[PDB]
Amino acid sequence: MIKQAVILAGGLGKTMPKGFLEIGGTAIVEQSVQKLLAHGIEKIVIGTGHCNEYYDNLAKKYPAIITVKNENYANTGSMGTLEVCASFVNESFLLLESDLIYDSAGLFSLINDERKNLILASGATKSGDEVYLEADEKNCLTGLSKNRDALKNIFGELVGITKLTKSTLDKMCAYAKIHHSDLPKMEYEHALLEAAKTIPVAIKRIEYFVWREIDNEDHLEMAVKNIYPHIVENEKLRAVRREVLLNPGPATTTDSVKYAQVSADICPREKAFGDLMQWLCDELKLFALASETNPDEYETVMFGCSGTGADEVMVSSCVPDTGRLLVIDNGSYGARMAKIADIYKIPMDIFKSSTYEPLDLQKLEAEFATKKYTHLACVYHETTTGLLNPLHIICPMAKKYGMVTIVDAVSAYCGMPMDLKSLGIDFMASTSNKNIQGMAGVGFVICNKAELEKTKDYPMRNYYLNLYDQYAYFAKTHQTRFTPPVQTMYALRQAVLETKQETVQKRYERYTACWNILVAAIKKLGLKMLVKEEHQSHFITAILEPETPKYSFEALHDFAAEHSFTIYPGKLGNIDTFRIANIGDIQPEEMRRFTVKLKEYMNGIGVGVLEHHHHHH
Amino acid sequence: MIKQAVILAGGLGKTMPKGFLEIGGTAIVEQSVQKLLAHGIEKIVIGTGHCNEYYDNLAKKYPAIITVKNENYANTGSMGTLEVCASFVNESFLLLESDLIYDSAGLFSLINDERKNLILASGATKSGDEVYLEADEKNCLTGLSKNRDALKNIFGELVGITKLTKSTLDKMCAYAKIHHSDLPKMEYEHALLEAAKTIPVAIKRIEYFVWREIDNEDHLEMAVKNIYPHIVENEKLRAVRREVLLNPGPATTTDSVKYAQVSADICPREKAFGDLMQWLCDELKLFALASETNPDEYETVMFGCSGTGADEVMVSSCVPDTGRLLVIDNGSYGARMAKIADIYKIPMDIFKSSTYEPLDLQKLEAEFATKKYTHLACVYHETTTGLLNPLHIICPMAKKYGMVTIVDAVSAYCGMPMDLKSLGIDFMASTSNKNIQGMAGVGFVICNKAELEKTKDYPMRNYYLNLYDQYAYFAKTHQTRFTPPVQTMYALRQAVLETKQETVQKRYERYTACWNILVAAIKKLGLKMLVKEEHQSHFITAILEPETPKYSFEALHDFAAEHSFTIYPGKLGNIDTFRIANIGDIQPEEMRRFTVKLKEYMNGIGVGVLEHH
Ligand SMILES: [Mg+2]
Ligand SMILES: [Mg+2]
Ligand code: NI
Repeated sequence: MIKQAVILAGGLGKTMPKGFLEIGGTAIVEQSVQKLLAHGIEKIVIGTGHCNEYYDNLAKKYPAIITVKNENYANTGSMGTLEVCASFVNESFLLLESDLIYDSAGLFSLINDERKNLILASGATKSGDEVYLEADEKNCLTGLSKNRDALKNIFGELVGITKLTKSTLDKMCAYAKIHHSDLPKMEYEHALLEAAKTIPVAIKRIEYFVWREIDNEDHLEMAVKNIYPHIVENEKLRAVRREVLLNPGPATTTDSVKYAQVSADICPREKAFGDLMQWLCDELKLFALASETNPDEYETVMFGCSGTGADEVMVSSCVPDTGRLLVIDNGSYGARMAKIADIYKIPMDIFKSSTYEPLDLQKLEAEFATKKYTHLACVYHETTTGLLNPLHIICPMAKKYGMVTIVDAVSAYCGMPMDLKSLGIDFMASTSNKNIQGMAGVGFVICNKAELEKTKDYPMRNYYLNLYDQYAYFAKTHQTRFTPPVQTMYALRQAVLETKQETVQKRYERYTACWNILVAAIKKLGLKMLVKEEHQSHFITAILEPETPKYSFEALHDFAAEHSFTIYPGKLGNIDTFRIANIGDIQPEEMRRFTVKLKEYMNGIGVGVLEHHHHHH
Repeated sequence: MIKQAVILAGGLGKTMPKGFLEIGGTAIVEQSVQKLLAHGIEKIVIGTGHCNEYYDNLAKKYPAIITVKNENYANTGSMGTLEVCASFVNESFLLLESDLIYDSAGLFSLINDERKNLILASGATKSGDEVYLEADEKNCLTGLSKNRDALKNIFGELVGITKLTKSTLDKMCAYAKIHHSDLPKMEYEHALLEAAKTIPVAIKRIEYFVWREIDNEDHLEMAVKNIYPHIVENEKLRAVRREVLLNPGPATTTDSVKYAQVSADICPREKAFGDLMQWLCDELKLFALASETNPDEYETVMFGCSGTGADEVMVSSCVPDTGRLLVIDNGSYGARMAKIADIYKIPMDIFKSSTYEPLDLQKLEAEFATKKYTHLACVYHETTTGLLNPLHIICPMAKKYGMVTIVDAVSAYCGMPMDLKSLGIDFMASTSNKNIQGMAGVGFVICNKAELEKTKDYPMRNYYLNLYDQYAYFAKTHQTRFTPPVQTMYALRQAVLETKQETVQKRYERYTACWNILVAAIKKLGLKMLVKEEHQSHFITAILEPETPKYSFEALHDFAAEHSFTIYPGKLGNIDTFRIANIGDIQPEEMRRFTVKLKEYMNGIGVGVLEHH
C-alpha cells in the first residue's frame, strides 16, 4: 500500500502546463490525480514551476494535493523540483511526470509488487525521445540512456511512473545537493541511476503497457487517435455493472471502493493492520465532529457488524441496571432499540410518537423534567418515512436534565454535517454501508471519551457486542478482540478517503439535489409525501401508494428494474407507501432518468390524468 | 451473474482433440475451464465428438463439467453439437469454442455488460480465415461472413465467446431442427445470425482483445511465441501480491475469491440476493454432512459475524434457564464459550483439562452420568496448540446420556470430512475466513432442524445474535433481519464453489501434506512439538521455542515476513511456543520453501550439531 505520490511539473513546453492539455474533456494531470486517488493515495505532492497557478487552482478541487513551487525552475531540471517536493514525503511513494497518459493498471501493478524500489517500463513504443534502461541478472537498473548504443542491454523504456522508498529519495537528494554547482539541471533519472549503484532499484517490464508522454505536438496528436482510446478500453474492461440503487441500505458505490476490497492477504494481528484500524478509528469520528471540536475528547469503537448490531452495542453496554432509560420510538429503528433494551431487562420507558410528524417537544421536556431517567436513546433519521428528528434540540435538552445520550445515526452519519459536542451526543452509532458509501460489514460507535470510560465497570450484558471490552482490548494491545472484516475495512478506508475528497457538506448537497428532482416530479404527478418537507431528511422519501387497483408495487418495481433502478417498498402498517432513497454514488441526472420512468408508470395507471370514458349511446 | 457455459468440441484438426494441445504446460480447454470457474461458472456443458475420452477424463478433474457426446459428430457442424448440449442449458450462458486461447478479462467484460445477448469481438487479427461481423448503429449483429465483400460494414471479428439467453438458444435450435436435412453441417455462427434477425444480439468489440484460435499449424506457434505471453502479461497485471500466511485466521486466498467481492451493487432485499443466501445455506450445510445423510434434516443460519460471534449465537440461543450446560475447556475457544455462558448467566459448569493432552474420556463420561447437564458445549479443534478433540466419541456419548450437543468447529469445518449425524452434533459453528478459504465477515451455525425448532419458545437473551429469530425471519420472508455483508457473501459463494471443485477430502490431504513437510523439518531441526502427532489436527502446530537467548520471536517473524511468510506467536503463558498453520491456499512447495527459510534462521542461531576443538 502506497499512501503518497509526487508529480513533477516544473519544466516547460505552451502558455499552459502540459499537464493541463485536455483529453476527453479533462486535463491529463487531473486524470492522473483521479487514478491515483482511486488506488488509495492519500497525499499528492505536485512540484510546480512555470504557470503554477493552474496547479494551485486544481488543488482547490482535491484536498490531497499539496502544490510546492520550485522557484528556480527555469535554471534547474526535474531533480530540483523533486528535492523541493522531498520535504513533504514521509513514506514510500509513487513518482510521476505531469505529461503522462497511462493505463491505471500500472499503478495497481506497482503497488502490488513486493519490490520496494521499482521502475515501471514498457516495450518498444517507437516514439520520439526514448529513455532506455539497462538491467542486470536480477532485472535491477544498471544503466540509463537516451541512445541505445551506450547500454550493454536494453530491458525496456522508462515510462515515468516509479515506486521509491523514502531512503532512496534521500540518497537521490543528497547526490543532488552535492552537485548543485556542477549539474544545476540534473534530471531525476540521473539521480535514480546513481542511487541504483548502492540501492537495488528493480525494473518491472510490462511489454504491452499502454502509455504516452504528451510533451510535443507529434505525441499530443497521435495520443488522441491511437493511445487514449486504447487506455479507455483497457480501463473500462474493469468497470462493474452500474445499478442505481434507490434503497437506503447498501447503495450504489464507486468502483474504486469496490476494488479496495481486493488486496494482499494479511493476518489481522500484524502491526500494519492494527495501524489501519487505528487510522479508521481516528478518521471516522471526525466526520461527526466540527473543526472547532477537539478530536481527542472522542473515540471510535468498531465491530464486524450491521448498524442494528451497533445499536445493540450501545443499548447493551451503556445503561447500567442502576439507571433508567427513556427510548423515543417514532420509527422502526427506535422500536428496535426499545426491543433490544427490553430483551436485556434494562430499566426502561418508551415514548411513542408518530412516524411522519414531529415529536411533541413539550411532552418530551415534561418527561425529561421528572428526573426519572439517567439515559436517553433516540434516532436522528428514521428511514421508515424519512422523518428527521431535531436532535440538536432534543439532545442538548436531555443534557440539561443530566441524561446520557445514545443516538442511532446509522442513516444520518456522513449524509449531513454533525458535531457531537454541540449536538450533546455521548454515544452515536453508524455503519459502513450507508452515507459513507462503503461495503456492508462494519458497525461502529463514536463515543464521548469520558462517558465511554464511565462504562468501564458496568457488568457485561454480552461478549461480542460489549463496547468497553472491545475498546479497551485495542487500547491495551494493538489488536482487535476477534477477526475483523479485513476486506470490508480496506473498502471502508477508501470510502473514508472519498468522503474526505467529496466533503460531507457537498455530499449533503448532492443528496439534496437528487431529492429536489424527485420531489419536483412527485408534485408534478400529484402524488403525496407522508412527511412535510420542513421535517424531511433529503435522503429518503415515503410516497403514498395510489388507491387505484391498477397500481402495483411489484409492477412499478419491475418496470424500474428493467432500467437499472431498484426502488424500495414501504414498511408501515398504518399507511401503504413506497420509498425512494437517493444516497450512495447516485448522480442528479440518474435521478431525472428515474423520474422520467416514474412519471411514465404513474400516468400509465391513471395518476395525474383525467379518466376519459368513450362509451356513447 | 452467469452460472452456465457451453464448450463446443466436436470437429477434429491430431489423435487428440485440439483443446488438449498444451501451452504453458496445460491443455487450452483446461485453462478455459479454469478461467470460467474463476468467474463463478457452476456448470460447463462440453459437447464432445472426436476422441471424447479426453474430455470424459477431464471431467474427472472438474466436477462442474458435464460431457455430452454428439454421436453423429462426423456428419454435423458446430450447431449439431450445440443442439446436443442445448437440453442441458437452462439459463443465460457463455458459449465458447474449444480451440481458443483468450484474455480472461473478456469473461469479466461479457458478464458485467448489461446487455443479455452479447457477442465478443476484437479488432483486426490479421490471421487466416477471419469471421467478420456487420453491425447496425446499435452495434447489433446484422451480418456475418468470412468475405469482407458481402458485408455492408465491418464492426469487428468474432472471437468465439458469446453470452446468450436460453430463449436465443431455443431460437437457434428451432431453426436448426427444420434444416437438419438440407444443412446438416450448419455452423453455430449461422444459426446465431439467423436468430439475430428477430432478436437483437449485440456485439461488444474490445479492439485490442488478445486471443487466438488454435485451428491450423500457423496459429498454434504464432500463439506460443507472441499471443500467449501477451495474455499471461495481461492477466498478471490483475494479480494480487501473494502473501503466504501461516496463521489459522484469515489465510492466503485465491485471487478468484478476492475478485468475487467485486460485483454489481444490489439491494439485499431483492430476490436474487435472497436466492444467493438460500443457496449458501443449502450448500454450506453439505460440507458437514455425509452423502448418506438427508440434508433436509439440517439447516444453516448465517450472521454478519466472526467465529466467536457464532459461538455466542449458539450458547446464548440454545440453552434455556431450565437446563444446565457443561462446557469442556481445553483451549481458548472453550474458555471463550465458558466466559460467554457466564456473562449471559447460563446455569453452567466447566470441565477443565490440559491444553495439549487428550481429555480423560472416562472422567468425562462419569460427569455425563451424573445426569446434571442438559447441554454439552465443546470445541473440535483448538488452534491454541493444534489439539483435535475426539468429538466422534465425545458427542455421540453425550447424546447417549440425553444431552444436546453444541460444537465449535470454527477451525475444523471444511478442513476435514465431517458428518454431523454420525458425530451426534446438534449445533455446529463455523466462519467464512478459515478452512472454507473465504473472506472474514460471515459466521454460521449448522443445526439439526428438530433441535433448532425446540428452541422456538426459549426467551431471547439477545437480538442480533439470536439463532431462532434469524432463522425464522428468513424462513418466513426471503430476507435477512438486518443488512448482511453482501460482498463478503459473494466471496463466500466463490469459496464454496472452489471447495466443491477441490472437495473437502482432498483439501484435508493438501493440508496434511503441508503438515507432513513441516513436521519432517521440525524433527530434522530437533525442535519439540507440544502435542503428540496422534492427537494433532494437522492444521496448526505449536512448537516449543528454543531456550537460547539468540532466539527471538521478533527476529524469526521479521525474517519470515521478509520472504512473504507470516508466522504466528504462541498463546500459552505456561509454555513458550510459536505456531505454524497450513490452511488457506497454501501449496506444499510453499511449505517446503518456508521450511528451508526456517532451517536457515534456526541454524543461524545454533540448532545444528556442535562439533569443534
Ligand atoms: Mg516531462
Ligand atoms: Mg473453433
Ligand atoms: Ni365507460
